[PDB]
Amino acid sequence: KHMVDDKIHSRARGPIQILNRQPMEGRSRDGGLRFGEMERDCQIAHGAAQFLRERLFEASDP
Amino acid sequence: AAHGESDPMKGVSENIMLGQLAPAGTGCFDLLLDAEKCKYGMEIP
Amino acid sequence: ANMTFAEIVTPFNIDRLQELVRRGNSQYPGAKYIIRDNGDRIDLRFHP
Amino acid sequence: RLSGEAFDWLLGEIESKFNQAIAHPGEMVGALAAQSLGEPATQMTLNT
Amino acid sequence: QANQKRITTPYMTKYERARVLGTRALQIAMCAPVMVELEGETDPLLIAMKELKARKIPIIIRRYLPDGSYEDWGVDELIISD
RNA sequence: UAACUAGGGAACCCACU
Repeated sequence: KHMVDDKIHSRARGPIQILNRQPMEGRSRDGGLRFGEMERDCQIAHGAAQFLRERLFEASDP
Repeated sequence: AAHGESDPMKGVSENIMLGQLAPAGTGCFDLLLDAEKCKYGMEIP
Repeated sequence: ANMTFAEIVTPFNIDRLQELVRRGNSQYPGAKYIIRDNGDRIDLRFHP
Repeated sequence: RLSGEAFDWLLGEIESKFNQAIAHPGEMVGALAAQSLGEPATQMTLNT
Repeated sequence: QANQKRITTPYMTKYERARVLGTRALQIAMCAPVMVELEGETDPLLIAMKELKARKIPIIIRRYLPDGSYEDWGVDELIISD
């Protein structure tokens, strides 16, 4: 049952939640992916602090 | 809050929660635009 | 054709970016937003 | 049995490859070591 | 602390070159005058790599020492990593 | 003589890794 048209999604500045101005959840509501805690740790490890600022502030909810 | 504590925000989590630029490498330093070397470059057409 | 990079118009790429804006959106290599000097967004998917 | 110019090249190479191996100021060493210890944690097993 | 007390490493680190290329190519893309004789590019990041290899990026890195002091290294003063 | 934005949550269950 796991087809790739059912699983593909991308997103760019689409619908935004009302409780906080972060993107939606899930591909059915055109939501974006979660940049979770472990990715925050991994980008600390890279030392990409401008990329980490771009993810966690600018391209999520400025 | 009950003790009136402060947070100097030199760490990493503080600047991420406040959304400003962390001091983590690419960010541990700061950059100054040079004054003399900008005289030496030509304007591109 | 759904994830965009915000490329700044400079005289090196102004003809290329001009052609991608003339293609508009969904003529795949083109663009969807064109952002003014004062931060004003103009759609390219709604055909101005 | 190196030669003299081979030995001068050798000392230059040792000095260069040591100066490249210095820890870079700004490196997030803490997260790097915590990941360096927690990534073999998933591969380890009490019952293997 | 003058050039006699200039105690950080002379080598430009990977983080310094990663942010210097970024903020130099961002300036080049905003129609800064280019310091080097480019052979024809549209990518500002390649032009900033040209300027980094030419050691002509007009940027001074302010290296903050952990006690509160700071050094000011020119990019042309720094030995490039690669 | 083209009127141009989107709206909820909480629980459980299942699946993927």
